Amino acid sequence: MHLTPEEKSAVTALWGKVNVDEVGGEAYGRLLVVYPWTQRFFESFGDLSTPDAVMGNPKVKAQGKKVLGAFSDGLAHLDNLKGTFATLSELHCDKLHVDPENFRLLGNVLVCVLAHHFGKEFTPPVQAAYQKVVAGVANALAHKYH
Amino acid sequence: MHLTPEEKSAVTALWGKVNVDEVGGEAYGRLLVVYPWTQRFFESFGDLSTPDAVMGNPKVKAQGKKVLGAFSDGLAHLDNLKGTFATLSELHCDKLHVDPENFRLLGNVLVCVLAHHFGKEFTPPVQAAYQKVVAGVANALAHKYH
Amino acid sequence: MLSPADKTNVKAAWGKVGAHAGEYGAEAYERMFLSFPTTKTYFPHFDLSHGSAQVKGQGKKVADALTNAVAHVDDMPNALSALSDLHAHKLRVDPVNFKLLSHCLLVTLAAHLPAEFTPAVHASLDKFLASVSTVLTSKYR
Amino acid sequence: VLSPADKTNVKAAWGKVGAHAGEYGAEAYERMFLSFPTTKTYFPHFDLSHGSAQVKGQGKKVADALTNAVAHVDDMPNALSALSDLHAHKLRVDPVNFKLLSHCLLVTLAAHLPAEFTPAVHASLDKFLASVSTVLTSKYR
Ligand code: HEM
Ligand code: HEM
Ligand code: HEM
Ligand code: HEM
Ligand SMILES: [K+]
Ligand SMILES: [K+]
Ligand SMILES: [K+]
Ligand SMILES: [Xe]
Ligand SMILES: [Xe]
Ligand SMILES: [Xe]
Ligand SMILES: [Xe]
Ligand SMILES: [Xe]
Ligand SMILES: [Xe]
Ligand SMILES: [Xe]
Ligand SMILES: [Xe]
Ligand SMILES: [Xe]
Ligand SMILES: [Xe]
Ligand SMILES: [Xe]
Ligand SMILES: [Xe]
Ligand SMILES: [Xe]
Ligand SMILES: [Xe]
Ligand SMILES: [Xe]
Repeated sequence: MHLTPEEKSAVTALWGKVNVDEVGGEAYGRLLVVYPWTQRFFESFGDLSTPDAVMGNPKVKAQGKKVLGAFSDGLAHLDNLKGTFATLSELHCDKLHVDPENFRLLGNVLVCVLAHHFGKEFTPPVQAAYQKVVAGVANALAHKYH
Repeated sequence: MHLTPEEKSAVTALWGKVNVDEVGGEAYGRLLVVYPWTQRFFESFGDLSTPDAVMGNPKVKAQGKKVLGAFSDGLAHLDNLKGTFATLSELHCDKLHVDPENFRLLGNVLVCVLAHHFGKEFTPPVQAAYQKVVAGVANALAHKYH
Repeated sequence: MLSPADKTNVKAAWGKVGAHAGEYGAEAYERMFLSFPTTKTYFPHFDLSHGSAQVKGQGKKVADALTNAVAHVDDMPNALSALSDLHAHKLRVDPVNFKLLSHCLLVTLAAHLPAEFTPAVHASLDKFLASVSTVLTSKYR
Repeated sequence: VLSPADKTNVKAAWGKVGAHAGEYGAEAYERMFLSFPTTKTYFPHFDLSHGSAQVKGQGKKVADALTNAVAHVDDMPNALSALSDLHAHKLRVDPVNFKLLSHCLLVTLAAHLPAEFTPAVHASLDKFLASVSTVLTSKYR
């Protein structure tokens, strides 16, 4: 991943406007609605039967909060994504058995959610910066797979 | 690119056995047969009407020889594929306008050709090593795109 | 697979896009070229400047095709037949790129019509653009 | 689209595979797990070492499904319906992985068919496996 200084600036500036819990719940719920095979890990989370049930499910939203909290913290480490996510990579491979393609689907949902939430502010160059970031995060989370 | 020592040894051992011109003509012809939209870059190459015409076309074979010769030269530089392919990367972007997905298609076809030619000797771990390599070469060829 | 509820959702959402369709088609390309630079390999001949006539023309044509597909969602192979021939035989755009444009159209719609871009509508639009893309690549080989 | 020439090539190649289909299916999985380690995420309950009987069992099941698909090449959605349900609703294998297994089955076929894996047959087999994959992912959403 190679962010220009101005792309790093744009990422950081938009993110300062984000309610991480809110965006996390929206993005993770939309992941499960739009790409329902991602529900495979969440048989224990209760009602996933309709889009409204998924979006409103407390367990889904708690998962989104945890996931996007970790994503948020990683944005302080744009220079070292592989290192910052290495231990989560190993957990996702070794214990959680999560196909990294799920991370790429989440990245694209997150981009859509940022567009949805930010409107005018989510300009084509801001999107391009965030596309680099979500790709870099997914790549970092995939890095320790074996 | 990081290769285990089993992987790099497997790549170099198999490659010393390869008839590069022959494999290059075979892989490049199969690229144009199996994924015929790749013919878009070869309007001037003459008859590409049927699989036998593509495979027997002297310009296709000459292109495959050039391409796989450059691939072969790069195998001496497995530790720095980005640097070894930077000039060709910029050429393919700026002059030839080649979508890098084409490099991935060619890598896949090359793996199939090596399996076809070596049979049982193209074992699952030798294939895995080659998959790493073709991915690394495609990534290196894509690196200078902008 | 595209359901009749999906069909309803797409008709409603694209109907709401209305007269903005060409604008949004153009913006989807603009977004794609910046986010996914390799897609510019298919447009070495265009002025890709913001607001160019060539990008706006491409966006209007693509928007018209999408309008035709939305109006004919149970007969899309027929509706898009000329375009599936054009992409298979001449343009020869690698199928991977259709995913990239589709995503950029979703982003464009989310950015412009957030009230309409509900989770269900997002899912239906994604399925619909995947269907359109399948049709457009159906004659490639 | 599966053309009569493609169907003919597929039937000829898979007829040649004959009774080795299960062995080749197992080898395709073995190749996939090594070349594309993320695919192992779907088999945490398996011994994935060379010669594993669990991999052999999986390869036999998939080979048999493919034999059935070949026998029903003109009626494939119905033939594969139970498997489409199973993959969509329970196994929930991300669609990208079907590409990976399809490539590894081509490699396996190539490694065992010096005469028969011609360029034309390679092309038809790739088309066929893409069609099987499309059917198997058609009910995911
Ligand atoms: C931005 C990308 C992601 C990040 C940063 C991330 C981060 C995390 C974190 C911090 C945890 C908690 C780990 C712990 O308890 O020690 C976790 C758990 C988990 N993640 Fe990920 N995750 C990502 C994406 C995904 C995706 C896309 C999926 C699957 C669709 C997934 C599936 C899981 C599962 C199944 C758990 C365990 C949940 C539980 O036990 O309740 N993750 N993730
Ligand atoms: C991935 C491995 C590849 C390598 C190492 C490579 C290397 C080369 C080399 C050495 C040349 C000759 C340059 C010159 O003499 O000026 C060339 C030309 C060219 N390559 Fe690539 N290439 C690769 C893949 C591809 C693919 C997959 C395509 C498109 C399907 C492609 C399209 C072209 C075109 C259009 C030319 C000019 C051909 C002509 O008209 O003579 N290349 N490449
Ligand atoms: C929703 C998917 C798409 C639709 C509905 C679509 C539709 C169209 C239409 C209506 C035209 C104009 C044809 C004419 O002037 O007769 C066109 C042209 C073209 N399209 Fe596609 N297209 C799609 C995806 C793509 C993608 C993904 C790319 C490349 C990244 C692409 C590249 C081209 C190119 C290069 C032209 C010719 C432009 C010119 O020289 O004027 N298209 N497309
Ligand atoms: C040509 C494509 C494929 C076909 C025809 C196919 C077919 C099958 C069949 C026939 C079964 C056994 C069902 C039963 O026992 O009732 C099965 C199970 C399974 N498949 Fe698929 N499959 C394909 C691709 C994939 C891919 C790409 C993956 C993952 C990378 C996958 C993962 C699984 C898993 C995890 C099971 C369950 C295995 C077990 O629990 O024993 N399949 N498949
Ligand atoms: K030559
Ligand atoms: K995308
Ligand atoms: K997908
Ligand atoms: Xe999230
Ligand atoms: Xe991500
Ligand atoms: Xe080649
Ligand atoms: Xe390659
Ligand atoms: Xe578009
Ligand atoms: Xe354009
Ligand atoms: Xe649409
Ligand atoms: Xe699109
Ligand atoms: Xe919308
Ligand atoms: Xe074969
Ligand atoms: Xe097989
Ligand atoms: Xe297989
Ligand atoms: Xe297995
Ligand atoms: Xe097959
Ligand atoms: Xe397969």
